[PDB]
Amino acid sequence: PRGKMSSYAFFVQTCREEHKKKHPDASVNFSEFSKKCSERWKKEKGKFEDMAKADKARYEREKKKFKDPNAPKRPPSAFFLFCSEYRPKIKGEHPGLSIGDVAKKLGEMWNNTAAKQPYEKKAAKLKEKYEKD
Amino acid sequence: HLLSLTRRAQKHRLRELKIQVKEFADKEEGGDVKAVCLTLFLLALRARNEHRQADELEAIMQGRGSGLQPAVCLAIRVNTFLSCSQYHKMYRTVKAITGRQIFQPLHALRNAEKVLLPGYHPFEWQPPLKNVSSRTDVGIIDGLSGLASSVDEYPVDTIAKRFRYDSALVSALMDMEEDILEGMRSQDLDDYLNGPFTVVVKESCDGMGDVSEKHGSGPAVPEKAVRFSFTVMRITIEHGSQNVKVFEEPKPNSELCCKPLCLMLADESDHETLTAILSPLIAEREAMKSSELTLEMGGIPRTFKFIFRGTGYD
Amino acid sequence: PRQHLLSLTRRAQKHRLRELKIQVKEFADKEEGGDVKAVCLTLFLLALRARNEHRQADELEAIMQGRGSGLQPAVCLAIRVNTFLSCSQYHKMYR
Amino acid sequence: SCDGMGDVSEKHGSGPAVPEKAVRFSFTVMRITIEHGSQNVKVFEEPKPNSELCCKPLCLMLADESDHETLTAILSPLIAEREAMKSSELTLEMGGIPRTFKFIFRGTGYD
DNA sequence: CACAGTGATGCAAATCAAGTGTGAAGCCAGACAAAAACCCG
DNA sequence: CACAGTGATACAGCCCTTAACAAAAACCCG
Ligand SMILES: [Ca+2]
Ligand SMILES: [Ca+2]
Repeated sequence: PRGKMSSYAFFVQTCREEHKKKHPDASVNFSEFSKKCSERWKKEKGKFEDMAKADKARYEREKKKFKDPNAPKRPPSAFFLFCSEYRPKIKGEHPGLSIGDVAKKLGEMWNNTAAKQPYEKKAAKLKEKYEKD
Repeated sequence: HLLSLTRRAQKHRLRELKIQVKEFADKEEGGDVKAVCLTLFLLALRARNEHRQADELEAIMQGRGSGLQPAVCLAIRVNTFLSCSQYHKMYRTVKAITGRQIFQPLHALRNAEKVLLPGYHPFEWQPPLKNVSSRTDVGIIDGLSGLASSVDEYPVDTIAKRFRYDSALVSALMDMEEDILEGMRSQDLDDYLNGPFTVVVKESCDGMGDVSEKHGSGPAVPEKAVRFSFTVMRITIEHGSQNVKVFEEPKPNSELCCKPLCLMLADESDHETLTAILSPLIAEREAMKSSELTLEMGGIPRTFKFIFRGTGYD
Repeated sequence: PRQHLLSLTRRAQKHRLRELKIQVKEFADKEEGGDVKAVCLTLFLLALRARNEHRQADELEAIMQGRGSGLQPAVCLAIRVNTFLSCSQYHKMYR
Repeated sequence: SCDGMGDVSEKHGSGPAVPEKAVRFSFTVMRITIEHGSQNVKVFEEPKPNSELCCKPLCLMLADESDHETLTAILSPLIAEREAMKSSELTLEMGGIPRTFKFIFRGTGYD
């Protein structure tokens, strides 16, 4: 789902192929090419306008939220501390684990370890400081 | 007509002016195009006397949270005579149209109400109240006070609701913390003082009439209604050998300072039910008329003594 | 000594940008009809989208079109009527 | 529709002696119908016919519902207008296009 | 088959985080078309 | 000297414009 070219476009494309084949290592500047087609369009266009138009019928066949308030928001949870403390472990042990699969792994790890005090009591103290501040 | 087309064309139209503004910004501020354009548009709005839109723009350039805390929403909902249904209607309308929450939902207000209502602040009487529980979390105690409603017992045909007298006094005193603090600060008194404050309260009781009875199931209640309220009048402190009037109600006859205490549905001339309902209140009153209250507001435990007066009786 | 543009007051900023003001107004009422505010917010939206801040541009379009963070008088009138508000109570609420 | 309202207290101050009653008068649209092709079809019918949100008030006065003289003296202009409008057509602009209207009056909200 | 509310009480649905690295829709240098609505021809 | 409302009207108050002057708060240099 995107756009298409035109008659004028599929001769600039041939010029693009030309100046990309004359030196396929310096396709960095556009100003030179901007002053290149000025002479190429000042003959040898019908055979290209044909393939340009050939894409005419072809191409025709294809929330408001908050705005940075103050930040007494969402104190971290026990599972959040577990993640923040054990994701880099598996990351350095296995870098290929995107946090979708890595988070599934960390979760099934948390879903096997029995419940506590370093997580839940700390989260409760954080929530207590949260309600006050 | 400009300001109505799409892009890549209005640019092509204003390209000259845009490059001129760019040159001017490079010459003046080196390329601070955003700030200079913002200032130019603000002054352009101010020229046509459109202060509202300009203020909204300069406020949103910060991008800030213009949300009301639930206390303000509760104050608006109470002091403007709004039912919960109409408030919810207004709430959903504003949220759906403005795409944000200027107001708070109902549950937030409900949760905030539990602070102003009695039975939320701790307190204790240094002389224990005779025949009065020391628990300090009771809310709306039933008015019948556990009256026997059996078929053999004297019949009961009235309903009533009310608070605990001492809890009501504690809540009323905690409601006027800022006023007492400002009175002490204005009368050349240190705020951390905890002298034996003296409080005078005016009581009142009247019997209403023509209150329509409702349908449904329950006891056959009469139509005459009776209420009973009080009002904190004046407070003094014993500083040295004087009595400084730290606070006095400026409108002692306004409905905005007559706090309720008890409601019932009975005749005023019905001497049996009237006494059967008002006995616990008089009991608590006579009990606390020989004690002193202490509580900590502003981080300092204070001392209170009550001198009641009953005058609002026809 | 120069400090910063927005650090000045309103009159001082006007004194400092009077030249650009005259230039923009004349080059806008020569050919673009004469609606100064139109060209102003158009150029501002363009310079803001140069920093691809779609959010800020959308918020400004909502403000200048009346559809967010501010009610048109008909909507608040409907709120004041259909909720049985009085004229003094709505005033207190609006005050 | 029309009805008399009792128990409407009188205020102090200046003015004529106002009786302690009240009489209202209102109307309500029911169904709009266009003649398309060879038959008729409705366009907008009232979903809630007895709702208060569609009872448009027209006339208001403080008089007895049995004071026949005053009642007729107040309601005769409205009846004259109704009789004059029962044989006319209205031209009205809706969305920038003139429209044609003709009415059929029916009074049923009378006890 | 009057009806627009009255409250609390309860349950169901959105969210929301804090972690995280990749993917994606504008924006730019000119600039000759690609139509397209005007003049009247 | 009950007292909080209650909707419309008038007027003060507080923003806006142009136009040259005129005073106020600072840094190079002597
Ligand atoms: Ca009475
Ligand atoms: Ca009647």
